[PDB]
Amino acid sequence: EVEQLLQFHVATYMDNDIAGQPQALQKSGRPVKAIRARLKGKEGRLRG
Amino acid sequence: FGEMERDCMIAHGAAGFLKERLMEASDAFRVHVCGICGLMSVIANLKKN
Amino acid sequence: ERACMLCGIVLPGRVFMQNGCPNCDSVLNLRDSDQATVNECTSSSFEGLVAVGDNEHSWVAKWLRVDRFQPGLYAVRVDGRLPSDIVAALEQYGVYYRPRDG
Amino acid sequence: PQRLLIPTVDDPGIWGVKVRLGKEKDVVRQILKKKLAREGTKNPLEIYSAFQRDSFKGHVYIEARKAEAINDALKGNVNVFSNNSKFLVGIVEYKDLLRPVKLTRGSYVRVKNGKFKGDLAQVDEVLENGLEARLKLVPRLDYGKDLSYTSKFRPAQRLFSEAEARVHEIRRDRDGFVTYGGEEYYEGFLYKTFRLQNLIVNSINPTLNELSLF
Amino acid sequence: LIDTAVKTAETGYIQRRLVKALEDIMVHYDGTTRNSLGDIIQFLYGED
Amino acid sequence: WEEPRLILDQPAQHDNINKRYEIRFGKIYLSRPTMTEADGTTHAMFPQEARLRNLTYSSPVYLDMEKSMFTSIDGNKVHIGKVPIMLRSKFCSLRTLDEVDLYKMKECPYDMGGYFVINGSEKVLIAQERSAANIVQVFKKAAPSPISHVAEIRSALEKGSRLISTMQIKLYGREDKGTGRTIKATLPYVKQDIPIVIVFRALGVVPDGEILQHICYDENDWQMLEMLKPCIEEGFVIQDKEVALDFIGRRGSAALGIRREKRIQYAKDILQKELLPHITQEEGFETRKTFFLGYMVNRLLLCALERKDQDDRDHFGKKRLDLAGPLLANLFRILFRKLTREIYRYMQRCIETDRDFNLNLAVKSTTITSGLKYSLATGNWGEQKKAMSSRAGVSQVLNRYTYSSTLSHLRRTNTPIGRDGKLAKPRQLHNTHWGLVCPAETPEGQACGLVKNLSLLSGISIGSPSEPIINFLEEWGMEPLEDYDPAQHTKSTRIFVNGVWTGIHRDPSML
Amino acid sequence: IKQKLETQFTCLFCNHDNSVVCTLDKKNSIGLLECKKCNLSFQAPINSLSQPIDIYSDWIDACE
DNA sequence: CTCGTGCCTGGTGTCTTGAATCC
RNA sequence: CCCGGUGUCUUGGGUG
DNA sequence: GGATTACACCCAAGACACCAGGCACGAG
Ligand SMILES: [Zn+2]
Ligand SMILES: [Zn+2]
Ligand SMILES: [Zn+2]
Repeated sequence: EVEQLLQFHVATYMDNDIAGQPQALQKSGRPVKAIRARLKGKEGRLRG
Repeated sequence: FGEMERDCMIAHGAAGFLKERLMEASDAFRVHVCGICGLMSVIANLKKN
Repeated sequence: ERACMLCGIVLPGRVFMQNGCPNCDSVLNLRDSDQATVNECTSSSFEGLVAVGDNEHSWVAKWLRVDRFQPGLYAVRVDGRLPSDIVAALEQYGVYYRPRDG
Repeated sequence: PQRLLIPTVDDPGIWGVKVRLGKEKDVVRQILKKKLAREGTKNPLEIYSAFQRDSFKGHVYIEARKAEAINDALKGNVNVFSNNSKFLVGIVEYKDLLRPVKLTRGSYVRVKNGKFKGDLAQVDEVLENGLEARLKLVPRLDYGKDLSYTSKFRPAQRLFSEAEARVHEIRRDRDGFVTYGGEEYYEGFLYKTFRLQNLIVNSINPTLNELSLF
Repeated sequence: LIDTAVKTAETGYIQRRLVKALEDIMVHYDGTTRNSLGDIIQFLYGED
Repeated sequence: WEEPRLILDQPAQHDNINKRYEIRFGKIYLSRPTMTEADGTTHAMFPQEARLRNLTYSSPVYLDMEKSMFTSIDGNKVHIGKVPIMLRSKFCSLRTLDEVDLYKMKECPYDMGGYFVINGSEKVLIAQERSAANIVQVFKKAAPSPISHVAEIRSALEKGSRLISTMQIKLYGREDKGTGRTIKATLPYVKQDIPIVIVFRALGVVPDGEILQHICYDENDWQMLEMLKPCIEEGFVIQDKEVALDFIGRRGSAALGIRREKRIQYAKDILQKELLPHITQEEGFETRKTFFLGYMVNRLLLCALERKDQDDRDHFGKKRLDLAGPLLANLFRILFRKLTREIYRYMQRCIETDRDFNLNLAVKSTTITSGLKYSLATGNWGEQKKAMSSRAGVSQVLNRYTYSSTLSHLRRTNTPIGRDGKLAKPRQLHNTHWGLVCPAETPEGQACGLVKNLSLLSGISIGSPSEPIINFLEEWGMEPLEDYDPAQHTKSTRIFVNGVWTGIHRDPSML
Repeated sequence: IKQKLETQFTCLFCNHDNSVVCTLDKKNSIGLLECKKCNLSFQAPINSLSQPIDIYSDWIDACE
């Protein structure tokens, strides 16, 4: 249970849009802004 | 200066103008690279040279 | 809640004052003590809560050496040790104290 | 000898069960109530014991002979995850579930509470009952400067200066020992009792600043 | 009003894909029309 | 009174003494809005002061609670929080006063109210458009699907108008593809679709000849019978009630090992409750659900036989507007359960001490007060931790740029379909909008055609009890559902009251 | 064609979970439960609509 | 003088179940 | 005695 | 299962709950 949780945090640190499992959440309830989400979409590093 | 603006300057062929807009007139930055490994891993003290 | 430092049982502290330690009231006499005595033989600090339902046939109970005691809540680890004067008095009674603090 | 009490194949099985974090003690309690309430009836709860280890968050262990008894123990318990997640423990892993587990005088600990939280202190004395102790620590004082404290609005650490206290705001007790605002300072250090449960004794890392001082 | 408001985004997407498909295509000094890989798209621009 | 009592229980052995702890919620009382200073002093709050000090214009709500203590060897009014008051309503301190005093309270007589004040900011609730409950709608399905026609209905009770469940009946088989063209249904909390005949049997009417007598009321037409042919044969081997109910209980696949002795009794709840709960939920009334089920299948086949068009989703008679009343009740319902659970979790610790609780201490008014304030201030319709999977924009800051804009803003309606998907239906001005929503007033841009505005003479139904209507229908000659046979009644008219096939009359013209 | 499916059901005898395999032969309307552990076998009739939960239900009633 | 009881603050923290069509 | 800067994430309505 | 719904500008309104510990106040 411990080792899988380290795998989990390292995964959602890089990509928090993994299909088929719940997203990592901030205390505020909104999803964590992972590095992958920083680069994609209209406002990310590349298009924005 | 959005994506569609960028395309218009290409069509005009004004390559020099487009470079300046996106660098000198904005967020131009100087970095050091290693000629061997190509990474930005250089530690540069400019007063000690 | 406090844990007896002789048998490991977990009870509300006032119980130790009202009725003594069910398992070791006889030698410990907490029923007829003052609060200073109760607090020297029972601890507010303990860890590992154990429901023992069947003391005589539980392996868990045998390991914790509570297999001869009454069904109840017990603690795996009880912090503190019995005062040397009480240990000496228990030994006068043929009782051997094996500390439960680890 | 403890070695004669090791478990065997004749002993009941132990299952682990996942429960809501922080509700492990409650589940152990609830299991005991159910066991005692059903003793001697036609439908006894056929578990022997149940327990929860602090080191093992969100997991209760239950001793029985049949898996069905585990389901019976947990039925209706609002603190237990409904998924059929009950896992078997090996006999060779039983003892490692019930393992129970310094602060010598002249050694260093870190304080865990109050204006001295995080500060390094020497463990000068230990209370007889064993409940507390006495620690030697570098004071954080103002000499009553703005009187008519918290850890976020405390003062910088510095040795007690009795002549500063004399000048600005004090009871001599002994050689180098003063009581100032009802605390004791000996040769510049505060001597104050803390609960043992309020001091860290393990894995303490001295800081740069502490290496410079001590 | 609905049509103008809806179909403006339809054609806006069309223009974006067209530009990215064609942006690197340049006339070179030998008259050929080539992309950034030097692939020949037309041997002579506009055939004239 | 939706969940009127809390109940505990505890068998004690040490002389078994069952001690049920019970708490009953009674009458509600309301007080006028009151400002309580940090001092402790109180006074009546009027609107302008709330606007100037960023306060919330709200009324304290008190609830009677009653304790009782069953014991078997075998009082003061409590405050639940504050509810924001709509200005100029009956519970606002401005409703009285009259013309002479209004000017002294700095209130303008042209201000017609209809909005709330939350932290000094004026918030108006936007009417939310939804589909009607308790109506059957038939739609056609796209080509790459084995289904060609679907009947759908969303369950909802009358008491409080809150959603319950949703149910579908799908007709499989494409044009000359799908072989056996049978019909299966979808039930709440069951995995994969179950054939229609099986659920008919599972309700107590196994006789095939009786089954077809409940659906088709025209034995003469072969077509309304050839399409039901494969449904009989694919559910032939299930020949009695018990094995029918069992199969449904296995479909759910919840708690593997339910068994027949009980897996039937779990499925009987999924049939009695949840499945069509708007008809009835008391026992021994399964005749109404069986008759209704036959009606659905009949409607499904009429569309598949091209004898009736598929329903028009935009027909305004199939639509409802949720205004301030219904919207608050749904939110208040969610929050009152949250308060309930916190009372229940608090009793299990405070009774292990065996100490008489003070009652008020076990009611934290922050649950309702912060809940209503947060949702009205942000528009996020749900619990704060679940900003996701909820609806946004229900509350908006009242536009005060000009007087005309205030009138329009208080009469706005919203369809919550979404910007994504242009579509060629919703945004469009449907014929049935005539006289009910404005044909001209609609925003430019992404909301165009989805946000609408009520015509000048429109009104919204407040709601009325259906019970007096039933009494009027039976007094005039309506005949019960147990007396009805398609051979005898081959021509009478069916009668629906809020989507329920109650009684059928033989002479509708006089009625 | 036969269907060989693994399930997450507990064997009623050996109590090993996730070790019951279901073989459904629809051509002859014969379903077969197998353990992978103690390997106890149980046969029951199946229709065309049945699934591993249908014969595992029949196995619970065949014991009691 | 000493014990019972309410308020402020910091470390910690998760779950009763409840929009459509191109490749 | 030069130099001297302050916000991030969402929601609702507009403009073209 | 995923992939997407043209580009640019402005306005206003909201941001973390629960339990253990100490400290201060009141009563005997
Ligand atoms: Zn390098
Ligand atoms: Zn004891
Ligand atoms: Zn087996």
